[PDB]
Formats: sequence, structure tokens, C-alpha cells
Amino acid sequence: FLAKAKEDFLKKWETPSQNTAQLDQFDRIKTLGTGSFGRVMLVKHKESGNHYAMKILDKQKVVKLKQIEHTLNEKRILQAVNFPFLVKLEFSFKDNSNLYMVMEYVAGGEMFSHLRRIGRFSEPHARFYAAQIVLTFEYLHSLDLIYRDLKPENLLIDQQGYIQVTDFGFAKRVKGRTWTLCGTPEYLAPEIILSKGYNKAVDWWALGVLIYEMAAGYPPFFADQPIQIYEKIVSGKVRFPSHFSSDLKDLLRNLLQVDLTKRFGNLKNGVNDIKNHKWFATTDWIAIYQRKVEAPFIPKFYEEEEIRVSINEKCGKEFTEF
Ligand SMILES: Nc1ncnc2c1ncn2[C@@H]1O[C@H](COP(=O)(O)OP(=O)(O)NP(=O)(O)O)[C@@H](O)[C@H]1O
Ligand SMILES: [Cl-]
Repeated sequence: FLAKAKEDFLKKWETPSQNTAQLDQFDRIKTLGTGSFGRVMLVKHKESGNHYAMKILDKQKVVKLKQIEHTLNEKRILQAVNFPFLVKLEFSFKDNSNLYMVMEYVAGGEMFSHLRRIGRFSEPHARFYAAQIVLTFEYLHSLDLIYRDLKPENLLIDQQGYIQVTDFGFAKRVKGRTWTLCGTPEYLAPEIILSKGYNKAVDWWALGVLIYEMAAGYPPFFADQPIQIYEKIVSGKVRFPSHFSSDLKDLLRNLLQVDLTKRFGNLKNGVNDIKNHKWFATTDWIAIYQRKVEAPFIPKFYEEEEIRVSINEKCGKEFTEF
């Protein structure tokens, strides 16, 4: 009976929450780091006492870098969704100068830098992470959301060693097909490259690419020039390292299926063809969803400038919906 997850997403999708907090409600502790459009600040919600990561997006910068649609889309998705492996948007508001995304404070690590530092993951460790992505894509797809941007860079490891998807700029809600050429070359599904339309099956392609990259330490398709990567994706084969189990190679043959009508995740049994695959025979799907499996990696956990908000409104039109 999770037609309630759909019903609730749809209320929030149809009437997105706006100005759910304001700046004067947060104590500013310190700057955590710098983003594309401004700082992320550790803040204490004055009422509750909880700490959050407040991302400050300068509207003028977002316009200048032509990231308007992506910013709006990301916020709109994040205020509608609810799933254990999606970063939690706690509050959003705007003022004359900035957009504010008040995120759950997650003192974790980055999948990208953990993968690159370790070199590669064991199949059982790759499988632990992959199962979180499988359940996430099941959720997103049941809401007609195509993520279409999977890659380690988009995944952080929280304090329990579980995944959170951190970026929804590219994700599109759409019932059938869409055409936008977007993503990063190594993770492009062939039906995206061939420019005749694609659907949610491109996420299962990208899962294949991620599992391979986790298990090998490098992705299946790579080259000095993007056109060489596109050639490989479209009409190349894949080469599995000899260390890959036959279970893993069989799963990847069916995820990195160049023909989307035969790709696992896109057939009559849908997500069950992936969940019921041999490689995932040891995965307790319910237990992964409940974060009851012990994770293999637990992350370890002066120059302060004020925020100036203009008295004049900037980019009112561009960010009306926010
Ligand atoms: N939820 C969070 N919890 C804790 N620290 C965070 C959180 N979100 C962002 N940060 C910190 O803020 C820094 C910059 O924000 P970040 O979200 O990385 O920016 P971005 O604009 O999304 N670009 P990118 O660095 O490529 O992801 C990060 O390197 C973290 O140190
Ligand atoms: Cl591209």
C-alpha cells in the first residue's frame, strides 16, 4: 500500500512548499565549504537546536552560469521526495539576493574520493552500495522521475556508511520518452547518444556502469576524446577484468545491454529481474531499506565573512517558483 508515497509526492509536486523558514531563525556557526553559487554554512535552528547545512545560492551567479532550470528542478524534486537514500531538504526560502537550501547536516564522506583512494571495492561492498541505488531507482521510477545522472560524484556516504544521492539538477519527471542530450560521457546510455529518444531504462544502464566502476576501480567505457567513448558505448563490447565473478559479469551483460528492450530493469518483471539476479542472492532487500545491514566503511567525522542581502530584489522573475 505505497500508493501513499505516490499520493504524497504528487501533493508536494502540485503545490511545492515555499519560504518554509527565514534567515533570522538560524544561528550561523561557521562556513563548511564553497559550492558553485556560494557557501554552505553550519547553522543551528534557533527553536529546535538541530544543526543543518545551509547552501546559499547567489541568484545573480546562478543566472550568469545558466543553472536556473537545474536549481529550480532540483529544489522542486527535493521538497516532494521521501526515501532513505535521498539527501533531506529540511527548509527552503529566498530573499532579495539568495536562494537557501537548508539540508540535513551529513558529516560523511564522498563516494568518488573513497572509491578513488581505495582503488576498487570488493563485490560484496560494491553490492551493498548497488542495492541502495536499486531501491532508490525503484522509488524514483514509481514517481515517473528519470535520475539520468548516476555516478560516484553524485553519491555521499553518511555516518552509518549508507548512500545518499546528493544531486537532482538533471533528473526529469516525464511519463514516456524524453530527448535531452545530458550527463557525463562515461555514464551516457546508448539510446541517449543515438538521439531517437530514451526513458527510465537509462538509469539501469548507468547502474551497470557504476557497479563495474565500483568492482574494477575504472568504468567500462573510457578514452582521450568523448567520440571514442560514444563509439565504445554504442557498438563496442565491454571487457570485464578476469577477477569479476561470473555472477557479476552476467548481471552487467544485462544492465550494459545496448538494446533497451532487453536491458534488465526495463522488462515485464521490471526491478525484480535485478533483485532476483544471482549476484544479489545474499542481499536482504528489506534489511538494506531499513539500514539494518552493517556498512563496510564508516567515514571519520577566522576566515568567516558575513551574509549581505540587498535591499533591492535580484532575479525575481527567474526564481518566482522557488
Ligand atoms: N548536507 C551537508 N552536510 C555537510 N556538509 C555539507 C553538506 N552539503 C554540503 N556540505 C559541504 O559544503 C561543501 C560545498 O557544498 P557542495 O554541496 O559540495 O556544493 P555544490 O554546489 O553542490 N558543488 P559540488 O562540490 O561539486 O558538489 C562540501 O564540500 C561539504 O563540505
Ligand atoms: Cl553530454
